Amino acid sequence: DVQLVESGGGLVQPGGSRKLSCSASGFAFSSFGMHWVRQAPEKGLEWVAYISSGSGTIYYADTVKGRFTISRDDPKNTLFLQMTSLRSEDTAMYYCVRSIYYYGSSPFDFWGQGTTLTVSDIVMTQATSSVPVTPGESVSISCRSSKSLLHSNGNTYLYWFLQRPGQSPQLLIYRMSNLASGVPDRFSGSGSGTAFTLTISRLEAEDVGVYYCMQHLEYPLTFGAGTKLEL
Amino acid sequence: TASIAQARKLVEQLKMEANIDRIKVSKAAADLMAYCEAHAKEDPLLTPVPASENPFR
Amino acid sequence: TLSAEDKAAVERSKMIDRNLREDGEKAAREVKLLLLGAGESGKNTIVKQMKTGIVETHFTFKDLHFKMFDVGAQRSERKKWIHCFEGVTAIIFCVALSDYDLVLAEDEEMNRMHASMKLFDSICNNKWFTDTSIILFLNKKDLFEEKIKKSPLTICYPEYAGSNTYEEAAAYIQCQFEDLNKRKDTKEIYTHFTCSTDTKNVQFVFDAVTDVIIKNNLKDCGLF
Amino acid sequence: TAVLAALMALLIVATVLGNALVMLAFVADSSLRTQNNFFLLNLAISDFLVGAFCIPLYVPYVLTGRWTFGRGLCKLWLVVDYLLCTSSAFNIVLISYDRFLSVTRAVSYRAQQGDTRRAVRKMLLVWVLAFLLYGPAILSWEYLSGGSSIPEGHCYAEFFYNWYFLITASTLEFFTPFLSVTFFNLSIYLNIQRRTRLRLDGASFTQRFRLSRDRKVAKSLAVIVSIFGLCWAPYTLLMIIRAACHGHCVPDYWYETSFWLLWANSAVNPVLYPLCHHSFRRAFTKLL
Amino acid sequence: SELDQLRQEAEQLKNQIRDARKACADATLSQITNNIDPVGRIQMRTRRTLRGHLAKIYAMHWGTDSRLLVSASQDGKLIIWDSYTTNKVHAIPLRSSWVMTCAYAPSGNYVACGGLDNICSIYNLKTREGNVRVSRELAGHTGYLSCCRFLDDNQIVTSSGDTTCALWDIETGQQTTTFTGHTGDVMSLSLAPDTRLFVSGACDASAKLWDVREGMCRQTFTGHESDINAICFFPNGNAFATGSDDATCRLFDLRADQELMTYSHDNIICGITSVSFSKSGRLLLAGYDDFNCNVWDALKADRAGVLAGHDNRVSCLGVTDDGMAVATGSWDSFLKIWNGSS
Ligand SMILES: CC(C)CCC[C@@H](C)[C@H]1CC[C@H]2[C@@H]3CC=C4C[C@@H](O)CC[C@]4(C)[C@H]3CC[C@]12C
Ligand SMILES: CC(C)CCC[C@@H](C)[C@H]1CC[C@H]2[C@@H]3CC=C4C[C@@H](O)CC[C@]4(C)[C@H]3CC[C@]12C
Ligand SMILES: CC(C)CCC[C@@H](C)[C@H]1CC[C@H]2[C@@H]3CC=C4C[C@@H](O)CC[C@]4(C)[C@H]3CC[C@]12C
Ligand SMILES: CC(C)CCC[C@@H](C)[C@H]1CC[C@H]2[C@@H]3CC=C4C[C@@H](O)CC[C@]4(C)[C@H]3CC[C@]12C
Ligand SMILES: CC(C)CCC[C@@H](C)[C@H]1CC[C@H]2[C@@H]3CC=C4C[C@@H](O)CC[C@]4(C)[C@H]3CC[C@]12C
Ligand SMILES: N=C(N)SCCc1cnc[nH]1
Repeated sequence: DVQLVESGGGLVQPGGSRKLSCSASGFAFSSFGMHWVRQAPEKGLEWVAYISSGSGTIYYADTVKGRFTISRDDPKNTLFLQMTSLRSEDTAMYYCVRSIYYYGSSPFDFWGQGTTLTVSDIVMTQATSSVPVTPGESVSISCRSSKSLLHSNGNTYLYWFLQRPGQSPQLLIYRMSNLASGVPDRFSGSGSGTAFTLTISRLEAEDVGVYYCMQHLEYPLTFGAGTKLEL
Repeated sequence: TASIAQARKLVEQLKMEANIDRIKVSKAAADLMAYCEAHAKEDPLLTPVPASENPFR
Repeated sequence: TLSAEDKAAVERSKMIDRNLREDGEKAAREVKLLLLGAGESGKNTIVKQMKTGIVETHFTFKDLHFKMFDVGAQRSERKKWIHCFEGVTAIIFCVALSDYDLVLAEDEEMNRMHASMKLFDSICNNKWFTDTSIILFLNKKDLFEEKIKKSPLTICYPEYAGSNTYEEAAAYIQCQFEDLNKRKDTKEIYTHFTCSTDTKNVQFVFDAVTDVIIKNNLKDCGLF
Repeated sequence: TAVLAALMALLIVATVLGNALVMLAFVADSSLRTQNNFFLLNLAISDFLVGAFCIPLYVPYVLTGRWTFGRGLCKLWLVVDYLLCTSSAFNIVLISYDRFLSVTRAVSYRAQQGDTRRAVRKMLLVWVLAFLLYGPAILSWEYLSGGSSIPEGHCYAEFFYNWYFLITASTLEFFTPFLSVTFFNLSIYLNIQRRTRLRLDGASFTQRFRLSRDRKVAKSLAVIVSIFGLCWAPYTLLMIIRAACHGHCVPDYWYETSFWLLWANSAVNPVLYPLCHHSFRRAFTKLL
Repeated sequence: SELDQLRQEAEQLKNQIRDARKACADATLSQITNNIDPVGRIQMRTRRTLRGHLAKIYAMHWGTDSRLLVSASQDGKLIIWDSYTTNKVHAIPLRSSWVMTCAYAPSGNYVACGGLDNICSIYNLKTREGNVRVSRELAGHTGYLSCCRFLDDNQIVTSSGDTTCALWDIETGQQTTTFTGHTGDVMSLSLAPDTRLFVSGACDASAKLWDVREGMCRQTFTGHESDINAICFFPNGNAFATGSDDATCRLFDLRADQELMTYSHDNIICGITSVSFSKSGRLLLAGYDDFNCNVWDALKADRAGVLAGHDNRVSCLGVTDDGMAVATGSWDSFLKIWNGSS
């Protein structure tokens, strides 16, 4: 089965250096681009770095550019993140995310379990932080963007993720309307221009969690604050 | 007895093909002409679309 | 003007293009040989010396990779798929010398040697193999020598004024196959006499293939 | 007088459209994408710009006797003229080396044939090395030797009467290329004769046809070495000889005769390499 | 005695069928469509050239989204193209390089191919591993695979050089139905729009209409003088066109059970490799050995235009489901996308 195991995280001193590893098994690692996404404790998701398939393209977030280095070892199926001059702002759970890019692909479909590191731009808005819900009732979650996510090619690069408590994020909706593989049909993504809605018909216990909307129109990839569903 | 077995099958097949209902060629020709006329506007190769509507600009 | 995912998709296509070129260069170093011949003509014995549909044989001799294709199992129409082999380096044709007096089993009145000549004439003069050289293997030379003493060559060739010596008899058969070639200027025929105990058959193919490759290179470089 | 103008105009017509057909037939046919086909295009482009820019711009220098386009434009012409002629000679070495590998590294030649990345890399190396041989030397000679010894109205290289530089530059421009072309076109002939010798021993009309084809190649290789030597050797030798005696020992009209031989070579080249090529002739009939 | 008597009855039945077809041949399609105006001159430009195949292209098939297509070449590579961007979506290395046909599943999840190896290989395009893998190898044909077409993700029809077509259950890997009756190599098949029937053309110069579920031949169509290489259903499913080595295309009617129109020209002396219809069926596009693709007026049998953009045989062609463009594959290793402009 597809697996992504992260290692190397732990408590480090400020200004130190640490090397994070992500070992991949069960899929063609060299064919997938890889991202590092971090999530500060009691905070939302924040994209860190990207290395493409074939190592030709590398992108960094501005807050980490110059200090972090992302690399891959295709024969060993290992993804690396070399970090230097670590600050207290870097204390987060770092997730290893695979993403493949071709016509009709579903990027960000699989995330790793993540490794915890502790140190001693389009704006996506989710104003509703929390929503009280009851099972079997329809729920709608709204997301907004400072820029139009509709590209001239017809795609609207908006993604929806669900992070259940204690679990890594899972892809729900990719490019604002498409349903990710293995996701029940009750989830539906609707949007236009800068305003997007995720509709959850017949809510169940498993759907409880935090929902994040991410834009993939351009780098850096930015996440919304997240909307939590509670019973 | 290979030829005699094949001969019975070939004769039996021709019986099935000979018992079908055939419409007139004029009736068949009119139906083909009608379908072409009805779908003429939605045929991009027959009537090229404006460049704004052409995915292969 | 491309989006973030469009650029990644374009980059993926470039990676595919790089691997296609590497595969093309690797497939360009392989010598593709089409193996033809009639039944009981030493065709299977040649493959042993070289060490449900098309059968492919791979062997390497002096840093040169050979891909030999056998299409004897294809009982369908030859003309519908013989163009798929247009562009092979050479055609290996196997003829049994000992079948000069034998009669084809199916027809019961057609000599096997004449059957091979008809097969050789169609393949050699085929429009898809105008520029394709033919490597001719004349197997069963030891058995042919024994049959010559008991059975003269006049049975196969009524118009044969030569003697019954092995050297003269074998050379006459070689000339008969080479006379079936009509594209003498564009293609060349390499003839070799093989036996079950022969070990130089791979060397003959390598020499014949190297000559064919050089002539193609000279044609590509403008000298020929 | 009008006879000279007609001949120079005829050379422009022959060189421009002669090398334009090679460039046009390169674009028209999509199968002419081997490394050898790119090298013939590079030689055609180098010779085409000689007949389109260098020769037309040099006509007033002959008819009038003085350069009236200015000193600033003269340096552009000198750099371009030396760059184009040198690149033509370097493409001939590149083509002959390519034909050397078709017979020596025959298996790898067929595999690497058709790789445009390899061809473009070799094509760029020819132009870059051609520029560095005379480009900087023409431009930086005046600024490093002090003043300029060229009289007003005359346009020629600053090292025109230099003795040490001409022999050094010509060695990397003609002497080494001529020996490389002679060696490459001799090894090809030796291999072809040796290969045919083994074929006859191993084995009629086919043998006679093969022997006749080899003799045709033998004549083809001899013309290539001779024409390249015939056009380039006189001017190269005259430059070294005239430099020692400063034009006293060389008649003035001899210099101009040898000067146009190199430009004449840029018209012969379309006839030799692309026309004799099997694939380019097929692409020629497709256009006409 | 018995054998001689039976073969005489077959001749009587053949005359009975020929008389029956002649009885309903009251008029000609040419006479019916004489009054309608011609389509004019059809001018199509090469919008895209798909480069990357390093050998003869033998087959292509559009996906149902009218954007993705799969092409097969004898460099042992199946390539899936994004025709809008010319991006390569996949490159599938084939175990046997002697491929003759390829098919794109209507769902878009599978592609199929096969050739002289007598095997139809099914490839899964949507795997969690991110690569294309062989999901099934359909063995059972004793000749080369000439054509294959998906009915759905679980059913595919194959025609072979062993004179038979087969219907396969992909999940079990077994051929549920075998379609026998051709006396020559079956070279092509076409599915009806409702996927209840399919026509096949063989080297016996005859086209047979088969019922998929029942598994027998309903009708036999003759009239070609040489091997049929291509066949294509009319968009409404009531007719089909064939292409043969005799340089002719014929339009046969299912319900009238006979030929309606012949599409040939005196200049055309080369064999036909591929045939397809435009979305409305008014245009019949045929690929030829003379390196060209001729656009015919289906109703009036007039050569409407020529697609001349290849330096070798046009081996395959296909029209998108939305009718927007036509793709042509060729032995010169290139694919081209064509459509007109206002
Ligand atoms: C004074 C100079 C700059 C005028 C321009 C001359 C040069 C730069 C022009 C004239 C002929 C042109 C070439 C004509 C044909 C081809 C083949 C095509 O497949 C690639 C472009 C290419 C290779 C062109 C490159 C640019 C080119 C060489
Ligand atoms: C690799 C090769 C193709 C590069 C060629 C670059 C050439 C075209 C460029 C680079 C340097 C340039 C020269 C730089 C200086 C001068 C002196 C000026 O008073 C006249 C223009 C002139 C003479 C330029 C002519 C054009 C020039 C020679
Ligand atoms: C007078 C001076 C400027 C002339 C300079 C000419 C040079 C710069 C031009 C003329 C011919 C051109 C080459 C013609 C053909 C090719 C092959 C193509 O696939 C890549 C570009 C390439 C390699 C061009 C590179 C640039 C080039 C070498
Ligand atoms: C200072 C420079 C200009 C002087 C050198 C001139 C000669 C020796 C240089 C200039 C052009 C060069 C050739 C250009 C391209 C190639 C292709 C390469 O794959 C093999 C070497 C080869 C064949 C080079 C051999 C050496 C060469 C002929
Ligand atoms: C197309 C063919 C005819 C072109 C032939 C090119 C040569 C042979 C022609 C064309 C230009 C001619 C030169 C034009 C100018 C001069 C300068 C004069 O003081 C001596 C004669 C001389 C040197 C001519 C010699 C012959 C010449 C070099
Ligand atoms: N060999 C040299 N000095 S470079 C070529 C200069 C040239 C000679 N005739 C026209 N141009």
